[PDB]
Amino acid sequence: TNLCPFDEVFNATRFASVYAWNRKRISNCVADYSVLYNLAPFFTFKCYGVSPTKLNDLCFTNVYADSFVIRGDEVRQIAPGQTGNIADYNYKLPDDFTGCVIAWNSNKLDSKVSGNYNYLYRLFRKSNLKPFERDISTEIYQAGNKPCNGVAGFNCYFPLRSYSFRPTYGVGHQPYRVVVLSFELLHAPATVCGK
Amino acid sequence: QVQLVESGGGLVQPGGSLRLSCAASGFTNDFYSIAWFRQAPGKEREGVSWLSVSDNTPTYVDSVKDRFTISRHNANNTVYLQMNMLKPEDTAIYYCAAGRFAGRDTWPSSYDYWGQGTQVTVS
Amino acid sequence: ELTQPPSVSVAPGQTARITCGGNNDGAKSVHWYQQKPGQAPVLVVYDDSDRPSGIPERFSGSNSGNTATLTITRIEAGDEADYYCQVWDSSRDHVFGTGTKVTVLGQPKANPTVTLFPPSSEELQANKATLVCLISDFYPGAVTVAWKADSSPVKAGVETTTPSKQSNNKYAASSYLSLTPEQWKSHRSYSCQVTHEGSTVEKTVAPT
Amino acid sequence: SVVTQPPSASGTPGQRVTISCSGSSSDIGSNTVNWYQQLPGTAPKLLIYTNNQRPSGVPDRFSGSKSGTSASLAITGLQSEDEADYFCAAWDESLNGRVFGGGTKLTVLGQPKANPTVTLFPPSSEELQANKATLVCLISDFYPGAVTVAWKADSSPVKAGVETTTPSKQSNNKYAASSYLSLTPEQWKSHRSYSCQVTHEGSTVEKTVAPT
Amino acid sequence: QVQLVESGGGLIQPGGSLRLSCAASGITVSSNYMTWVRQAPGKGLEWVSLLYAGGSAFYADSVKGRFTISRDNSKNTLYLLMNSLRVGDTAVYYCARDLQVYGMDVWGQGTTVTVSSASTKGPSVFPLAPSSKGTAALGCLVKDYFPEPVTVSWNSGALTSGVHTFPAVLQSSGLYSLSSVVTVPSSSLGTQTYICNVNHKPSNTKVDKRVEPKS
Amino acid sequence: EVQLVQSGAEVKKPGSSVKVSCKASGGTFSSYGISWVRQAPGLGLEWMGGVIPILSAKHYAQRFQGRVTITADKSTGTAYMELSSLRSEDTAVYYCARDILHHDDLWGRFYYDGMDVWGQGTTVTVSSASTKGPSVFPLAPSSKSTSGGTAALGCLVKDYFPEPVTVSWNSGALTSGVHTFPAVLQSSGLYSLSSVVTVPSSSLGTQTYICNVNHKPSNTKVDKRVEP
Ligand SMILES: *[C@@H]1O[C@H](CO)[C@@H](O)[C@H](O)[C@H]1NC(C)=O
Repeated sequence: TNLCPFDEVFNATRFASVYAWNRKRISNCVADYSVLYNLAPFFTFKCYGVSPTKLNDLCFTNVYADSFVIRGDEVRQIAPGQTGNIADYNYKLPDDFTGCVIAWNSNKLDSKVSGNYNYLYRLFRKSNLKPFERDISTEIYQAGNKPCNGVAGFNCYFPLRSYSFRPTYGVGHQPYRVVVLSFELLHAPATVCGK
Repeated sequence: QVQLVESGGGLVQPGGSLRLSCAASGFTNDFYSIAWFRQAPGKEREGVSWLSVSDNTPTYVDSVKDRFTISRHNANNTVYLQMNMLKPEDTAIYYCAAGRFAGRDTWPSSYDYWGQGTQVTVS
Repeated sequence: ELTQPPSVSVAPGQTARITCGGNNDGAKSVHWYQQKPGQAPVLVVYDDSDRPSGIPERFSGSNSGNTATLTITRIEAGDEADYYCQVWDSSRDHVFGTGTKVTVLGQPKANPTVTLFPPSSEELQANKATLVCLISDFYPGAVTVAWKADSSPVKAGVETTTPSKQSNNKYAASSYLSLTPEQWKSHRSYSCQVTHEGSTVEKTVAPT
Repeated sequence: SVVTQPPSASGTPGQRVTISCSGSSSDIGSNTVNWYQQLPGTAPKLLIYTNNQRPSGVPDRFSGSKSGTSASLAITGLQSEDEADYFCAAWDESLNGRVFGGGTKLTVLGQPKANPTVTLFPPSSEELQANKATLVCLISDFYPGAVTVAWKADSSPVKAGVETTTPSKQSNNKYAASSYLSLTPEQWKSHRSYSCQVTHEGSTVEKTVAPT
Repeated sequence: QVQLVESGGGLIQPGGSLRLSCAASGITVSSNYMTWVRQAPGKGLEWVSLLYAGGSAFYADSVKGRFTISRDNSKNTLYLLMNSLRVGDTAVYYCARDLQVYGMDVWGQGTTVTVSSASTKGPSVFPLAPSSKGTAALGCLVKDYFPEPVTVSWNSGALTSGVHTFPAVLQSSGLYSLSSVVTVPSSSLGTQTYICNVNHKPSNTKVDKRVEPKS
Repeated sequence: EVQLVQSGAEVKKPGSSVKVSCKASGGTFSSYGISWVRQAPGLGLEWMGGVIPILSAKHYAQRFQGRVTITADKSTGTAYMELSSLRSEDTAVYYCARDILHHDDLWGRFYYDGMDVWGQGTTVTVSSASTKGPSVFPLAPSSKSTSGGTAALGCLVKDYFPEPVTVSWNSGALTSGVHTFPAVLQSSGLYSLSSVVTVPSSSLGTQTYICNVNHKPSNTKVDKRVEP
């Protein structure tokens, strides 16, 4: 009677940057629902394709827990059919996404008075990301006609930038920890039930 | 197509009550959620109450917990916000918003459908 | 919603400071652009304080709190242009300031000559009414025009030129208020208020 | 602080040595560890950078290793120029910044026992005419650079008015130090003699001066 | 080098369509944040649209549903399709390469787009009577004409010194209006006759209007 | 190949602030971070903070968090480090070095992984006392400083502030046998050093020995004759 390790994802001490989002593969365990919506007025909670009150009555093949951090103005991009610097170049959700999105203000954890520049995001990419694609590439982005050859110069810029989470910023700029739960159901034996 | 019709505001004394109503139109099914945002003088839009329709699950911020009640009447597809024991803090323009999801958000930009605000003054 | 002062006036060789205000100006970066007359803008300052290659060290930026600042040291006549700030913050849209004209003083300060005309009796019979406010002989070439009904602000129906260099190197401008004959006869007086670097000149006409 | 190094280390020339570096989860738990070599007086230089990568100009005698929460630096075929300070450092995240070790001084055995040369100067008549008195004891040409200085008034020790410098490496790789004893012109004339005792490696050399 | 050459501007009737081009040199459009920015005649800068390197497009609220940004990788050119135009859209349109954090470095020379009515209409001339309250200023209101310019003389050119004909406004209706004033001594208002001679060559309008004090 | 030249040494009063520069030859910023590390006399190294120009990013060490500023003007290609509200314990040599960057892709972070090229360091001293010229006294030779026909004579440079003081003998004509000792920091906050030279005892009656003390902070030069 192994319980699904949901505490390791929400109560994790450090989240990953958005461009290298972490995914915890959860299966063969006793799930739960209550905490999900019942909990308390904590954060954002949006489900797509499934109802939270019905999660306890459904069995799934695998449940994927994606966790990362972005700023406030970008939480709306973690949703099916969204565009933007986060949705197109960091973490894209499919149009037929079946799952829920959870995001809370973690200004008290991930923002320092001198700026917490450890959290990074991708700024330049030649094409859009497919759903559930993780690009950790750090190659010099060629924005011009001449090749870069690993030379940071004109029309050759580094593809990552830092978030600067300072607690004195506006709420649209404060760090937000995001937890995305994907519910998959394919031709397989279902193991992630919650009763 | 989709449209939100708001009503119910007015002037009230501290301690009084008020009932806001939001009528949701061009929705195919019951898979949407309603949120109430109030805009105090000089403040940003802030969520106060949410309802996931398909689940019939309510959520209220702590400052309004026992004073506000949200509910839905099925036939007229209208969500009601019963505001009791009103305080001067509650003075704001209130908006209802809808989104194609089951849940709730603090971010206004996350709701694609908005009604026109109704004025609530408590003094 | 970026707010910039309408104009700055700095003696040649001195230093200018241009402010760019807004709410929650901490996290977002600021960019600055120079637009000489008849030219495309040229990025002069990016990411608060960086100068791109080839741009003089006289320019410099800073940003904190609710105000960013563009600083131009040792000003010459080649700096006479309009300067706009722009925020980087939003990834789906960009907004610009209202622009600031930095007139390099080539002559002493001149206060404007304001002349206001009521609608002609011939225009009123065509069922039209236009208040004509003409401004001339002011230096530097930067003015703002506010209209008044009795003593209440009027915003609709106002058409104002941009300051243009006249013969004696001073500047001229004109402001028009389109009204209906009923609106002109209802109130007791209309006013044209012209402000030029702190000083304010006002003229008033009445339906008689 | 979390990172720890042994204070000193000894090794026979031509043989192998291991310097240990002890850490936690907040530094070596998820971040690489590097090593720096600093000669006394000069500036540190990079020795190892990704647990065990060597920069250009560092020979294969130096080898790094990292296991869990501990790290280690190995020096094979010890040479004289390897006598220096060695620091390990890793990017600890709890504090959001690099943290340096306490350091490890390395001593290569092959050096001899250079005894210190001591010269003691009495207060000049010009300083005494200014109502001041300073005894200057100069110590030079001693290796290894570690000495202890003691002053004696007539037949009794004294610590009041003593100022002593730390040892400093000279040009000939030996060390130097200086000690000063401030006195009043009356304390100088009152006592019969003053002595500067310099103890180096268990042995002491004493110089004595007396008023005119 | 680096060049952003634009084309496709001109005059177009309201509700019409016009497509703008932005030929690029040295900079690859398909791998850059490319934007369009228009500047109304004598106003500030207003960002219009953008195109991501990945294909996502975003527009301003004032052009949403009416404007469309596209590109052609073979021709290395940025395009801006404009439908259902109005006079509010009349501006000089620029195309530039966005570097986001590093701002918009390279800009195009800009093409001009003029949207209004059309024609060759004549102005309505109204006298600006001198006020009854040592010098006095009287003039002529040359209202609603297109296109520029008009010539204003006084007393068939016999009055020149003191005359000040101001530059014309471009009303939101697309029509022009100006005023020409002459500041004369107060003592001559009753003994002298003042007549402005307004000529509009394109409509061949020749208006002579007397300016008498208001009764 | 590039070099990092920092600003000259600094002496400040408690409460003031110091700003150390660090020139980066050309485009050193490209794929290279910069760290600021200080070292107190006889103590270990202490990371203060850093910056990454390609990421437009910078971090600070807990200890100095709230009293430090690190800037990087990319047009000039150089970095700065300003420490305010200085205390006596801040007396140290402040170093500036380029850090080779490591990419931890597992956690999506970018931190410094060793600093190969170093600056020459900047000495910063913080003491409450103010400027004062030294009192130079001669250390005369006698039979007690003589050993084997060679004599040791010197000069005492006492009570000066701040560093440095340069000493020469006979306007530079005498160099061999000279040993100028590092200054001691007295409890009063003033410095004092000594400079001695060993000469043949036979030259005492034939050669005149003068030590040239130079304390540029006080604009004082002292030429002290040393006689038996
Ligand atoms: C972590 O679990 C605790 C219960 O031990 C709970 O109170 C808390 O809300 C959890 N953290 C988050 C971020 O949900």
